[PDB]
Amino acid sequence: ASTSQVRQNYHQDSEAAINRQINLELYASYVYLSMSYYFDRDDVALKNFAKYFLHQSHEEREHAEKLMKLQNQRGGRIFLQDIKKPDCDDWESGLNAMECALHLEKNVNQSLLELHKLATDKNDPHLCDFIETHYLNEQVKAIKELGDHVTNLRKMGAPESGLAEYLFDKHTLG
Amino acid sequence: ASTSQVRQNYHQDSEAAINRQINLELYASYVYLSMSYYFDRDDVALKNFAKYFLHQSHEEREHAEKLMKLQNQRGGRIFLQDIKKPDCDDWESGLNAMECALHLEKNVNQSLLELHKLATDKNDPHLCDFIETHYLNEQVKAIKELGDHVTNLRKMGAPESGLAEYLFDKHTLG
Amino acid sequence: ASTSQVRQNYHQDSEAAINRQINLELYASYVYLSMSYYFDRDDVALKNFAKYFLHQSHEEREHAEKLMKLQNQRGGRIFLQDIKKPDCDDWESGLNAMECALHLEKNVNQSLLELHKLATDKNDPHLCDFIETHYLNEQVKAIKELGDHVTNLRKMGAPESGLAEYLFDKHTLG
Amino acid sequence: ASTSQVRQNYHQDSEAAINRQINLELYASYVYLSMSYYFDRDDVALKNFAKYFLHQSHEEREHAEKLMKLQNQRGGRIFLQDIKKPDCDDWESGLNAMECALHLEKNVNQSLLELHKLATDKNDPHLCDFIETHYLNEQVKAIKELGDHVTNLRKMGAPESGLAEYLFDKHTLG
Amino acid sequence: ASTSQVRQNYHQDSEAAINRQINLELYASYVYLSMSYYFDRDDVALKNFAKYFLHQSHEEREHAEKLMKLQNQRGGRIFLQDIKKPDCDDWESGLNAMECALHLEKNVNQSLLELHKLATDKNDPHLCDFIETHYLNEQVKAIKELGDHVTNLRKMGAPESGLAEYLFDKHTLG
Amino acid sequence: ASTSQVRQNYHQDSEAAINRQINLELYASYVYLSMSYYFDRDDVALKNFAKYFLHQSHEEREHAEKLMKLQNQRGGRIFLQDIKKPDCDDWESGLNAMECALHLEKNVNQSLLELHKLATDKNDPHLCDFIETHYLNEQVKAIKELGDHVTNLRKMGAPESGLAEYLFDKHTLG
Ligand SMILES: [Cl-]
Ligand SMILES: [Cl-]
Ligand SMILES: [Cl-]
Ligand SMILES: [Cl-]
Ligand SMILES: [Cl-]
Ligand SMILES: [Cl-]
Ligand SMILES: [Cl-]
Ligand SMILES: [Cl-]
Ligand SMILES: [Cl-]
Ligand SMILES: [Cl-]
Ligand SMILES: [Cl-]
Ligand SMILES: [Cl-]
Ligand SMILES: [Cl-]
Ligand SMILES: [Cl-]
Ligand SMILES: [Cl-]
Ligand SMILES: [Cl-]
Ligand SMILES: [Cl-]
Ligand SMILES: [Cl-]
Ligand SMILES: [Cl-]
Ligand SMILES: [Cl-]
Ligand SMILES: [Cl-]
Ligand SMILES: [Cl-]
Ligand SMILES: [Cl-]
Ligand SMILES: [Cl-]
Ligand SMILES: [Cl-]
Ligand SMILES: [Cl-]
Ligand SMILES: [Mg+2]
Ligand SMILES: [Mg+2]
Ligand SMILES: [Mg+2]
Ligand SMILES: [Mg+2]
Ligand SMILES: [Mg+2]
Ligand SMILES: [Mg+2]
Ligand SMILES: [Mg+2]
Ligand SMILES: [Mg+2]
Ligand SMILES: [Mg+2]
Ligand SMILES: [Mg+2]
Ligand SMILES: [Mg+2]
Ligand SMILES: [Mg+2]
Ligand SMILES: [Mg+2]
Ligand SMILES: [Mg+2]
Ligand SMILES: [Mg+2]
Ligand SMILES: [Mg+2]
Ligand SMILES: [Mg+2]
Ligand SMILES: [Mg+2]
Ligand SMILES: [Mg+2]
Ligand SMILES: [Mg+2]
Ligand SMILES: [Mg+2]
Ligand SMILES: [Mg+2]
Ligand SMILES: [Mg+2]
Ligand SMILES: [Mg+2]
Ligand SMILES: [Mg+2]
Ligand SMILES: [Mg+2]
Ligand SMILES: [Mg+2]
Ligand SMILES: [Mg+2]
Ligand SMILES: [Mg+2]
Ligand SMILES: [Mg+2]
Ligand SMILES: [Mg+2]
Ligand SMILES: [Mg+2]
Repeated sequence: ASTSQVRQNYHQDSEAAINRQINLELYASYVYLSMSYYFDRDDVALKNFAKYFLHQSHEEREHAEKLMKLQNQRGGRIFLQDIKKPDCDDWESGLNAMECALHLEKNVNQSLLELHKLATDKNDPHLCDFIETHYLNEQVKAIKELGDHVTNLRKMGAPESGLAEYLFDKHTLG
Repeated sequence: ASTSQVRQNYHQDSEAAINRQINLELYASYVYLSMSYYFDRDDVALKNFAKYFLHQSHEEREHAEKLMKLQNQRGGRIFLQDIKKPDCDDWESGLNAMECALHLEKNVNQSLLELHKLATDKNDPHLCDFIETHYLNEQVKAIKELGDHVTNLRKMGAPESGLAEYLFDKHTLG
Repeated sequence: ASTSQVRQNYHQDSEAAINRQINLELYASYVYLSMSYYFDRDDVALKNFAKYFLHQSHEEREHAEKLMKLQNQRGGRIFLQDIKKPDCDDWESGLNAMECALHLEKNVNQSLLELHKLATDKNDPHLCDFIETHYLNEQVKAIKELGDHVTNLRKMGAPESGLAEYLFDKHTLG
Repeated sequence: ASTSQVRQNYHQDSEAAINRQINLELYASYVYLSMSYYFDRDDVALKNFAKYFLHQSHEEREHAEKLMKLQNQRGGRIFLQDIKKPDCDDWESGLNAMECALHLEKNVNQSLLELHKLATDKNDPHLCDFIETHYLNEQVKAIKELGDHVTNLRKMGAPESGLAEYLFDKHTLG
Repeated sequence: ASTSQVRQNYHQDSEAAINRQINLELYASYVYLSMSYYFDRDDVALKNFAKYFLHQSHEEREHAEKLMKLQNQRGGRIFLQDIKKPDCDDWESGLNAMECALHLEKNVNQSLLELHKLATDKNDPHLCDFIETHYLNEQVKAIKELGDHVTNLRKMGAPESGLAEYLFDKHTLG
Repeated sequence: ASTSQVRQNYHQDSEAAINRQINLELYASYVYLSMSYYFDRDDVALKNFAKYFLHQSHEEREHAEKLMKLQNQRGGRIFLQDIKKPDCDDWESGLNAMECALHLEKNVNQSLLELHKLATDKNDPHLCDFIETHYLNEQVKAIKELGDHVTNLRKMGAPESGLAEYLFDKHTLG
């Protein structure tokens, strides 16, 4: 019930929005962890899909940690919620997982754009800069990469061609 | 509704128990992540407590990943649940966090001992060996380290002595 | 008709079971040798299938040698039998050979699990540890690898697609 | 009269059995120290027998230290007893010392097997794993090495041939 | 029931004779494996006899593999038979094992000389050259080495002198 | 019942006194081993006290070995007795252990001074030189070091200040 000695120009609504973004980044980490181990199943067996999604999982945990750092740097207080189990699930094919990841990354981007419009509305240029520097271009690049992956799997003949997914695994994700 | 081609001597109850252990390891990862960022607050400011618990968080994620690998190696199917928010919370002091971590690691050890007694009861020597090789001695060492930490903080005069926690941070956790 | 000076807690039934396992490992070495040279035929011509199975042959001979060492370390006496010619034979395709190897490795694993249950029943913890340390996880990994191989050959369109087997040879077994 | 904060699944009988094993390892260290200096006498003068047994003495002290570490890791309390003087004594010849060492190592192994059966009976898989990992195979190898040494000294013509013991000293123990 | 596209000047009788030689080389590999582990027994304990025969075992497996390669290079088809258990057995002494190996290598040489006389009779100069280049001088050197070993063990006083076998182990086979 | 060929100017009383000193050095080794593992307890947890006393334990074993060497060099015969369990025990605090070690090292020094006065009385200048060269200054330095340690722990506020013992552990014994 006392103010942080560091807190300055950091609105309560921005603090709460950062806590929601921390949960979403941890959720995205968990989705990619689930997708990774789907491709490690003996009846799927696409090792470079598995490595690609595990690396994406580890990168989302780093995104979450940087937002936790941000909350403390500005004198807000971290508030954690349960990390929901992955809600795309029933992964089906390399193409379907890539399509789920594209939808996930577009939903994360929309959250970040809402967060930026809140920080704009509260005239918080430090938070705006943080989001722009560390999150917005990384999301645009992630979305473009996943779109490229979905396109090549479609053009190659996935998901009906198991040869398509096999060769994509070796040539793009190797 | 068809059996994995790799599955052999892997009981349904063992499969389900491994899924419960995966959740518990992810929960422990989340507890240590929360504890880490408590010590990064500007009104706590113990950077080596923060680094120690972040490293412990990263090690629990690795424990979880190895159990997910184990589930696929044996032809079981991973089933994920929500990762609950940390339930010790209200961290208070370096001593209180160390005491919460000791209780967490003893609860994880009791889960692993129950898992080993199930694998014994189902005559699954591969699973017994996996638990013994990768988990049981790591838990005994973690518990002994946390006990040692709690003892030194108590003897030094924590939690009343902020000088105790400061000097422990520099000398033990540096 | 006199006891070994080293023998201690080594039951006659365990001694005989180790001799049976030595034969089985030499049999598995011979199966993989036969499979290797099938892929070196001019009308098959898949050089990385041939190298993969030759390496597996050499690893089974090492498994057999380590059990012969074990028999002498415990003061048992090696008893050798004929090494039967390979009984899957008529190798047909890369997929069929991989399926034969998966069945072989599951039969070896079942032998090892029976051996472990005998050593358990005779309270021989050294033999139990030997089997767990040197054999059980190597069998789980071999079975998982062969399952993954069978899955990718099926998904790629083998055995009807000779292009599938050719490209698997280059990308997975290269 | 209060429980260790680390203690979990560690039976009082296991604690006491570990204390007895600590004494036995220190006793074995003392036997090999005595045997070492017998071979350094001017009327024995077999320098590589002396070095071999001194190294064995140093290895038994390390075994004892690791059990003392184990007792503290599990939250038991070390209880020390007198280390008895060596009870084979009157060393006589290189062959007789090797035969005394073989009997010592078989008695230590029987102690360890009793300790493992107690840990099994109390469902202590961590202690079972500790004994299997650090002690049982080291005892099997020690016993096999000593048997081999006794055999070669016998076949060479010891203890009547002082030339046998001299040449064994140079070629096997050099 | 169709001819290999590579087959040229390769008589059916030569093909069958190569298959018989493959079995004999695998048999010789198995004899030397059995002899190796006899010298690893605790009541024999001649480690350099054991290493010498294990290396000879590994060299006979290589001989067998090269004949399997030869069969495919010429467009013949490998036909495998059971590998008989060793038929000298009851190894007795280093001298007796060396005498068994000398007899084995003379029987292998007589097989190879019969194979060369068949290839001569069918005017197959490639097969004649293969046998001469890769097998005949290696057999003459093996036989001469084993004769030299038998001579030195006899002259030293084996098998009655266990000191002879011990010192041969160190000086010739070290 | 025959004299050593090397023995010269080595009185029976000196021989017996060296045997008593060997026991005392082994006793001192055992005291420091016990003290070491007291500081490794989870409810003590002073790792550099534990390392300091373990090193002191290892140095006393070396002292004992050098006296065993001395006994053989002079043609005396080693006579071993039981190594008594540590008789200070109930270690209490870093200060109390340091005070016990100071008393132990003063008792060892008094034994060595008695041994030197016996060697003087028997006109054994080699034994006098041995004691002076290898033992007397090492004892004076050990006693001075332990006194310095006791003084600093007292001045720092031990044993009531657990912070004193903690910081001494880091700064003096690190
Ligand atoms: Cl304000
Ligand atoms: Cl909030
Ligand atoms: Cl929640
Ligand atoms: Cl860019
Ligand atoms: Cl079943
Ligand atoms: Cl489940
Ligand atoms: Cl859930
Ligand atoms: Cl450890
Ligand atoms: Cl300080
Ligand atoms: Cl018996
Ligand atoms: Cl048998
Ligand atoms: Cl047979
Ligand atoms: Cl693994
Ligand atoms: Cl209890
Ligand atoms: Cl006790
Ligand atoms: Cl006692
Ligand atoms: Cl071994
Ligand atoms: Cl030499
Ligand atoms: Cl023709
Ligand atoms: Cl044939
Ligand atoms: Cl046959
Ligand atoms: Cl030549
Ligand atoms: Cl005299
Ligand atoms: Cl005496
Ligand atoms: Cl006594
Ligand atoms: Cl000095
Ligand atoms: Mg949300
Ligand atoms: Mg990414
Ligand atoms: Mg992200
Ligand atoms: Mg839900
Ligand atoms: Mg930028
Ligand atoms: Mg749970
Ligand atoms: Mg940890
Ligand atoms: Mg864990
Ligand atoms: Mg809740
Ligand atoms: Mg077990
Ligand atoms: Mg281990
Ligand atoms: Mg069989
Ligand atoms: Mg293999
Ligand atoms: Mg095998
Ligand atoms: Mg048959
Ligand atoms: Mg292992
Ligand atoms: Mg005892
Ligand atoms: Mg040893
Ligand atoms: Mg020992
Ligand atoms: Mg007595
Ligand atoms: Mg081991
Ligand atoms: Mg034949
Ligand atoms: Mg050869
Ligand atoms: Mg040959
Ligand atoms: Mg037969
Ligand atoms: Mg030539
Ligand atoms: Mg005394
Ligand atoms: Mg000292
Ligand atoms: Mg001393
Ligand atoms: Mg007493
Ligand atoms: Mg003087
Ligand atoms: Mg001096």
